[PDB]
Amino acid sequence: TIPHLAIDPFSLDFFDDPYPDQQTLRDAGPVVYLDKWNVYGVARYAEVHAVLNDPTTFCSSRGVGLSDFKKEKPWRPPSLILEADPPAHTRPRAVLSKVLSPATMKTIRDGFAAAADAKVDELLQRGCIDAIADLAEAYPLSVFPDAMGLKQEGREHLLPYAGLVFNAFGPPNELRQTAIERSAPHQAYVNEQCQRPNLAPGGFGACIHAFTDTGEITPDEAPLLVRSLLSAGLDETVNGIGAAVYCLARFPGELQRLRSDPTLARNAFEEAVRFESPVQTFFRTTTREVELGGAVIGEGEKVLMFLGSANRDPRRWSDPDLYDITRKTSGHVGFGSGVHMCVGQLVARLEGEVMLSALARKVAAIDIDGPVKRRFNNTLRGLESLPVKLTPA
Ligand code: HEM
Ligand SMILES: CSc1ccc(C(=O)O)cc1
Ligand SMILES: [Cl-]
Repeated sequence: TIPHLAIDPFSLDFFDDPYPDQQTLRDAGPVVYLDKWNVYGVARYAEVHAVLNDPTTFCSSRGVGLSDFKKEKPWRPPSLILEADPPAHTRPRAVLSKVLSPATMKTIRDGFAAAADAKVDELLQRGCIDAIADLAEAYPLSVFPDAMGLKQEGREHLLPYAGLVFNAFGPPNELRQTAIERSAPHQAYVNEQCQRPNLAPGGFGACIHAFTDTGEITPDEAPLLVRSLLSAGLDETVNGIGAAVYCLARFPGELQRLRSDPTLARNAFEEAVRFESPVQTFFRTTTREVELGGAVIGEGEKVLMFLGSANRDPRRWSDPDLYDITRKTSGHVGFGSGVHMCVGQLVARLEGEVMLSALARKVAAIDIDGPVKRRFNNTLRGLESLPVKLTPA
């Protein structure tokens, strides 16, 4: 009853253009079996949403990559939040929710927005830029390590460690093995920065440690929780901002609408998260035999959720291949859904909003004027190079 497909969603050919294969995966059935890796897959919005919101059947504590922690050893100690189920997940989730809370956003908004305005004005002096290296990457690196409270020494390990984290969710292909091999220097840097003396008071990392006083986490738990904020948040946000810029260049009508009403900046970024879905795919592991979309899945089976395909399912979205900055985006699964739904979403939205606001107020045109290159990652979708010419307003 379940169709078997030979599509490899972790192949360079798939990364290069996944959308025709995503339709094949959606139209083959609500549940497919991927013979290449011996996993189940769901590519439609309805089943992806259902799996995310059924954590007792589709668990995370056996890993959210291909590897099953009950069968293989994790490449690093399991995350206390991402790779945990309720109730172990609850108190670490609560600490990060408070650390990255609405009230926290008030303390960082002025500095984050000033840095975005200054970056755009700097780039307009140059004219022709790489919107990845010089904008999508440069801006988060100028605000988030400071907000974390990291020291200056060693920040060159931050992007390599993030790329490693997301490649390691993948299958044991060249991308994953190349990343894990000789990764000890990146791991050693990150683990050291998670210790309380190395985090600036008032930063995100020091605030996590401050919660050990409360009984929500123990002091021996706090370093691993800090590690989550050195694992997630960087590459996805970079990829999201780069996709937004790409969309505003490829859809010039939408840049003109954003210029006319800069208060659309926050929804313009949300639509880019849907359109690009920086986190493309995530796994769950079944804890029991379960019926999903009329198909029966055994216990202990890996289930691949295609978040990017779910966000482009024409069963759920009108003109899903169109970038539309006034789209009602509520319900997209680019940040997940349910108990694990991105705890850092307010930080991500703040960075993207203030960058798109700066562009909206200062830029009249964005023209691609050089070869565009893709960045390849087992889990993340995003661009490597995006040469554009910025015309001032
Ligand atoms: C556009 C940017 C981002 C995207 C697309 C994204 C995507 C996601 C998704 C899909 C999940 C759900 C994982 C699951 O259900 O297994 C998640 C969770 C998470 N994200 Fe984000 N994220 C982004 C930004 C951030 C930022 C800025 C931070 C930190 C400041 C962050 C930290 C986390 C953490 C710690 C979790 C685990 C939450 C939990 O398990 O309860 N992410 N993210
Ligand atoms: C959903 S991407 C991601 C989220 C959390 C962590 C972590 O907790 O280290 C790593 C990756
Ligand atoms: Cl590590």
